[PDB]
Amino acid sequence: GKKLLEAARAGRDDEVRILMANGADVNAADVVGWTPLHLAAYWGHLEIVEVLLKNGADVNAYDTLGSTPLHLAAHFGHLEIVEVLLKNGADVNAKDDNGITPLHLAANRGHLEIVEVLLKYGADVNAQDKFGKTAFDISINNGNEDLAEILQ
Amino acid sequence: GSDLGKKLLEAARAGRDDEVRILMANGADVNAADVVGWTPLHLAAYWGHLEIVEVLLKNGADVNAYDTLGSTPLHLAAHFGHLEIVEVLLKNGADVNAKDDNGITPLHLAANRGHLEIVEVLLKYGADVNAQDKFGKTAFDISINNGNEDLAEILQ
Amino acid sequence: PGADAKTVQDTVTQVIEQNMNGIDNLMYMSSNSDSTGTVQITLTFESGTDADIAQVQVQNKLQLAMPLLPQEVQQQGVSVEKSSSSFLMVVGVINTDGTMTQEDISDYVAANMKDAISRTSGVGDVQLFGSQYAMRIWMNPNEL
Amino acid sequence: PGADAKTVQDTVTQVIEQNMNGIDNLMYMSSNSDSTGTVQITLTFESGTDADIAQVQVQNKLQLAMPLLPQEVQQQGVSVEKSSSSFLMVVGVINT
Amino acid sequence: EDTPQFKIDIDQEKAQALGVSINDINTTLGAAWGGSYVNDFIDRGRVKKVYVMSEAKYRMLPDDIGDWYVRAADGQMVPFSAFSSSRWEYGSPRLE
Amino acid sequence: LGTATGFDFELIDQAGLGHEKLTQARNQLLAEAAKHPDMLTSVRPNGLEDTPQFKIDIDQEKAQALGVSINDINTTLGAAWGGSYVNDFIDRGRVK
Amino acid sequence: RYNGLPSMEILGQAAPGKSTGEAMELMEQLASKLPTGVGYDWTGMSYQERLSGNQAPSLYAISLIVVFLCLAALYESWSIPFSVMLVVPLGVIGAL
Amino acid sequence: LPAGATQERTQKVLNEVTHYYLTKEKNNVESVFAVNGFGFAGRGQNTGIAFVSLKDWADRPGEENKVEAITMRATRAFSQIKDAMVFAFNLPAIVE
Amino acid sequence: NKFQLTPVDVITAIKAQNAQVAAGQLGGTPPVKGQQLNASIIAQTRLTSTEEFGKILLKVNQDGSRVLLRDVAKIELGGENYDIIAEFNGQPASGL
Amino acid sequence: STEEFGKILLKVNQDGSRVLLRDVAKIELGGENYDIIAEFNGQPASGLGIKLATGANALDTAAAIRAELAKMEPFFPSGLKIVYPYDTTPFVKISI
Repeated sequence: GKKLLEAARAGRDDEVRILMANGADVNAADVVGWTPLHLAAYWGHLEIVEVLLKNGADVNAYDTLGSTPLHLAAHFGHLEIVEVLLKNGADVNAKDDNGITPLHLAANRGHLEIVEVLLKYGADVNAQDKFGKTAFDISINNGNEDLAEILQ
Repeated sequence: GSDLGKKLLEAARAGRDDEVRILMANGADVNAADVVGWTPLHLAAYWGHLEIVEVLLKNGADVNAYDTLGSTPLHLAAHFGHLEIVEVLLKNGADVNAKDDNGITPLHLAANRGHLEIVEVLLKYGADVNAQDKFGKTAFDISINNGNEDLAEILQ
Repeated sequence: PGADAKTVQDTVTQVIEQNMNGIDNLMYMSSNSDSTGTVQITLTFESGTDADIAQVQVQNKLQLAMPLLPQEVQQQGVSVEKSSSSFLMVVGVINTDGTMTQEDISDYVAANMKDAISRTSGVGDVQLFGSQYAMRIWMNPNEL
Repeated sequence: PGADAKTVQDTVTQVIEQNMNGIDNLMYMSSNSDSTGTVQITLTFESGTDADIAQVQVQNKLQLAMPLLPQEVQQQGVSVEKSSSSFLMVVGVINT
Repeated sequence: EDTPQFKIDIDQEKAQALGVSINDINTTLGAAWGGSYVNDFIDRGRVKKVYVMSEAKYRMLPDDIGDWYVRAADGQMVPFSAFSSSRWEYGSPRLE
Repeated sequence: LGTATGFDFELIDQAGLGHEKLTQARNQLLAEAAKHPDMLTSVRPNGLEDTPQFKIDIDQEKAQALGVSINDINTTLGAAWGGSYVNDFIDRGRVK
Repeated sequence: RYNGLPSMEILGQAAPGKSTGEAMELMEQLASKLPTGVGYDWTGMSYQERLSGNQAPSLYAISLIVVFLCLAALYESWSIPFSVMLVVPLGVIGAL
Repeated sequence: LPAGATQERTQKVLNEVTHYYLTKEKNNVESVFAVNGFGFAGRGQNTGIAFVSLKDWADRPGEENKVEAITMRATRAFSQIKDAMVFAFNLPAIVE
Repeated sequence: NKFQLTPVDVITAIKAQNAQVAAGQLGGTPPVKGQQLNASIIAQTRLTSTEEFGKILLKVNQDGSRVLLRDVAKIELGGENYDIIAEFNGQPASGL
Repeated sequence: STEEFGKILLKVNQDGSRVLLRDVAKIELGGENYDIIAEFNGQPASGLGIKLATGANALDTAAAIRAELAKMEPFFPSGLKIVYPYDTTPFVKISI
């Protein structure tokens, strides 16, 4: 499992199936609660996200602060991974311990295509975080006029 | 200021016993005081020269001489933890409850430095345990403020 | 103290580096900024460079950067040394009666031995393997 | 200004002394701190040492200890000088 | 190699609203979790440092963050969880 | 070159003894030197002897209770009695 | 302070008829009986005196040897140099 | 060790290294001075160094008892320590 | 003037919101023995773009409305100074 | 001392009771940092890692280090002993 967490982070897509062929825990978690799916999402390893899901990896696994792989892919602008995760049933409205949603994170970093896909899969635009801010509030604050209009 | 008076202030401070002996035979003022009002007894007490304390006391030293801020030799001896000097001064009539200009007593000073035996000696000679300095503090207050449990127990 | 690598780099390393110019015989410059809060900038000179002058020139530029450094960095002391990178020797200190802890020995060494070894001619740098004592105030958030 | 000897020693003299490292050809160092608010630290070097290098090495170690000194001492400044030099003459200026 | 780091965002607006200064917030976070060199003292005649820091048991776990309080202008104790949010990310422990 | 007569001797506090204990040790050595007039003459300190000084204790509690800050107290005492270098002015074109 | 430690400087000289080196050796002996943790060191003239005194013999011998070698070359003889070298006391006695 | 590793885990690896020298190189190594938290890299939790001293050359007869053979064996033994990079090396003739 | 702000308020907000904070560690030394996690705490970092400087918060109104830096100023990359302008054969240029 | 630091008066409650520093913190003498821990053959140690100044003679600097240590040893606390775990110097002298 530790080898899988490492293989996942490195993008060694080959090593990943070899270990899973030897039955490594697909939901193996590291010290901050990140699974192999968390790490692939983070470093943009599409192939490994795909292989992990097909081997029953928990698509809604969360880390010790409530953040999910969809949070990570959305925040870091990995469009394809966001799509894959949503297809495999990722909670589009998942909240981390701060009440921050994938939509919040995508909005904050101006990931327009990602916001659209999230909206498509039914992300709640009214969702507030712990400070009562929505994706819309963020767009206005950031001066993103493109995004601000998409949130209408 | 005396010729021999000054010599005596120095000898007592330095604990030059034999010199003090000669000075006594010659009539050196035991009541000599420097600018801040310290006598040889003050000096001997401060620096802890026991024999000189005894010699000075045999020779008519004021046991209760106070300096310009009202401190006595018992204050100094208590404060710097010279137990045997404390005992000697008390036996020779030192005011166990002498207050300096700050309302500070020998018990205050000894407690503040954690000198348990001296505190005991002073209590034995009738140190007023309830005496307060200019700030309303007792030796007991000092003890618990200093976090000295043993001392506190002593003063109840 | 307490700084991550990026904070060290962007607040100290980069500032000092940008002040390293007009230094004679410089072949190259390298640095590390780590999450210990530590930065080390190494300037390497052509063979035959007077090491005294090299140090003087490096510090003349460093003092232009000093006021631009965070106060907490200035107060830890910045230093400039001219040494070999490898150790000449390690002087070890133990207690054979086992009546002193590691912490104890380290404070003793730091407090009584290290300065005079540091002032000895030929001694470029001294690393203490341990720490000098400090007054440690360990705060409790509940009581606070 | 206005400092007793112990104040000078414990906030100025010791700090500077602890920073006098990595200086070449030093024989010994000595200091006094007094109640006129003054400290002097003399470093004496091996015969044959270049006095200029010695001074600049001392002053550069000092320069890096300045942030550790009290404000008012930084304000007054701290001088580094060759002191083993003597007077050619002394010109007195009086008013009669 | 990069490692996990604990990223915490101070919400400027929330802080302003509660009347807790950002300086208090940063000193509070930094002193507790990082340690702060306050000033010097004398230990057996040698000048040495004074460090303030959280006791170990209160700076080991991420949830500990919210156990620290800052005093607002109105004198109310405000926990870190009221004006901040955090997330895991990766960063470098040694930048070259 | 300086005096260059007799010897120049340094007595050193090698542990944590402190000023008073080092004075006692000095006095001890000076007394023993004096017992050998046949070999040693004029063995004496080059420095100064302790003198009366005026210790004033600020009571923190009473100050806090009166609403008097320590900085004000200490700056009042030191500026008034010790004097304080505020800043510079220009006197006929020279900074002073 | 001396070499970073609390210190006290002591001056003195050798009694009439005695050498300073002898007076130093006694001072070292009395010094060895001082309370635990009190050390000492020689500085200034005494520092110069010591390291200067350890050369003299080697320098006088080198002089002696070279004078003899020159004379032996001059006279083509290992023994005749002696007849010249014997004159040294003849002038030195007058000086004394 | 990898960044993120604790001082405790670094100590564990250090013990294995110290152990190896104390038991498997009894004939060759005189002493081990091991340091947790210091490496060439920098004062980290995840780093350490061991300074090894060997018995005199005369007591280490043969190529198998010289530093090159000792460090190969050591580095191979340590190759099996998990999640740490550990290796012994002879410093080159001239480092540089 | 319209928001009752001054350059002093603007400077304060930039110092506060364009900060790079040392924030310490989770599981840093000395730890509670048994600690698995050691991670840097990352708090404020320097702003990197005109957009970030623009959304610096100067104040919220009585009304809850926000006043950002872009509401009282233009934000853009531009020279530290605008004193030097060079041309090469009449064409805009820079140089060393 | 820890005692003096403990009785630092943080504040006086309205009921007059005192809040002392020892009430919100543990006070102890402890390291400036807690990152570097050393052993010598498995027992507690400290030490000095010494690097040679640029161009300085290794054999000469080592001798000078030895002479300085010799001055310290007579004043050690009981049980304290210098050990010599790693020296590059003997090999220079010996091989020559």
